[PDB]
Amino acid sequence: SGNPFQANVEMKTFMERFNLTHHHQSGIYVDLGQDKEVDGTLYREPAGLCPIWGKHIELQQPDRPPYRNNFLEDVPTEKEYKQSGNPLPGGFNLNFVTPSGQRISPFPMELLEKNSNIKASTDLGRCAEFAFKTVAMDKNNKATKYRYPFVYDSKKRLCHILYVSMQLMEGKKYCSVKGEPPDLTWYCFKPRKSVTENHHLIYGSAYVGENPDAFISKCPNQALRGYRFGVWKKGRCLDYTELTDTVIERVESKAQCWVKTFENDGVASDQPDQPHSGGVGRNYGFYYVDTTGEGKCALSDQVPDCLVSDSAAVSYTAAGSLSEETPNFIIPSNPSVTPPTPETALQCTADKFPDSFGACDVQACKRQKTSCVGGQIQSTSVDCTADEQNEC
Amino acid sequence: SASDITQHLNDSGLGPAVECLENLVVGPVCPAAVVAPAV
Ligand SMILES: *[C@@H]1O[C@H](CO)[C@@H](O)[C@H](O)[C@H]1NC(C)=O
Ligand SMILES: *[C@H]1O[C@H](CO)[C@H](O)[C@H](O)[C@H]1NC(C)=O
Repeated sequence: SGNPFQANVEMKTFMERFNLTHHHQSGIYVDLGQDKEVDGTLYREPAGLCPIWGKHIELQQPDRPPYRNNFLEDVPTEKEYKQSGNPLPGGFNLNFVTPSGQRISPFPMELLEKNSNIKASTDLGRCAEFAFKTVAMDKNNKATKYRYPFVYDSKKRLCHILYVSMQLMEGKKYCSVKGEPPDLTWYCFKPRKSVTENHHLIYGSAYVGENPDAFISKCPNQALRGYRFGVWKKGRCLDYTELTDTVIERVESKAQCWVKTFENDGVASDQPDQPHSGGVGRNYGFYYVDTTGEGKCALSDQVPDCLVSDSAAVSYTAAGSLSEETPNFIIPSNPSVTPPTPETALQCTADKFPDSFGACDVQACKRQKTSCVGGQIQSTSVDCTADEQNEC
Repeated sequence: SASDITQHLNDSGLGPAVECLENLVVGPVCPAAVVAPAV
């Protein structure tokens, strides 16, 4: 014990944002965590409480008009479907309108940020809240508790409600790839994160809108620069590369690792059988440079409870963004309610923060070293004393 | 073999056929034209 990343309330609060099992509580790759009854029938419903940065649904429609291969396109009318022929054209976007003909989706952020029914402190929160305050009506025109997921486009500042809650469909038995086989209604599609594309798209269930300010402090929205995720054992912080169940893969770039934390086969998924991952899975990872200078990605399902300092490393989660920097569309205007930055949470001053060494871990013959450098907490493992090395 | 596909669709998150959604900001909303039922 003596984990400096659990030493106090603030620190714990900071480290708890990385526990997706606790805060997100649902699938990430595919989120279908809840079940809701509509007109006597049960349906699966996305339920995750954290926004998923960069997540989009890649479609596999034919590369000809009228197909656009863009899940933010309106869902097709029966007429359009008849006109195109198989597979379904269009996308996942809700195309419903008011009696006067006003779209509910996409919905401009300017109309939300000064509205009465919207109390969220950030644009993303406002989109989420907009989604949460949208429910399906049943046959008797009574309100259900079935809600639709959303996508916030932060570049265009547009909030999308998705009529389609499906996130993955594969297999020639169920769907076609570029129109093959032509007998099938559905095109194949899957969740993706891209090294370059669609970083501005944020996917979420409606329920991140239930408490639309929470995600700001309870979710790991941004990548963590200069540290490796680790687990605290035998008096020291073991970064994932020291654990046996950890998956280590070669990468050309840190973005690839960021993508891998979301796309690897062990990530929390509710895809079929109706599994509820509850947010458990290989959701955590980091990019690091090995001793030879090659880029590596370490992936783990162990919830991090400590950090190992490494300036070239970057720690990612399946839920978070590639970028380390906090964008303005999740910063409240009131400074007094913003959460501590990583720099603040991990701050120290050398004259108040002593260099310390932990007891020797004889199994690895290493010990914790915790110190203050550049006004930030350094956490590493170093050699045991010459005296201690006899016990190794 | 066709019920199985249906079941797979339901298991994959295929939603209910609804005519109307209620939104607190803009009120009730409906499709102006019939949506493709397979969606
Ligand atoms: C993460 O959260 C889950 C659910 O609350 C909990 O069981 C688990 O112990 C937590 N792991 C940590 C804090 O490392
Ligand atoms: C949060 O950020 C704001 C600026 O957006 C202020 O700097 C505020 O002091 C910060 N508070 C915390 C908890 O770090």
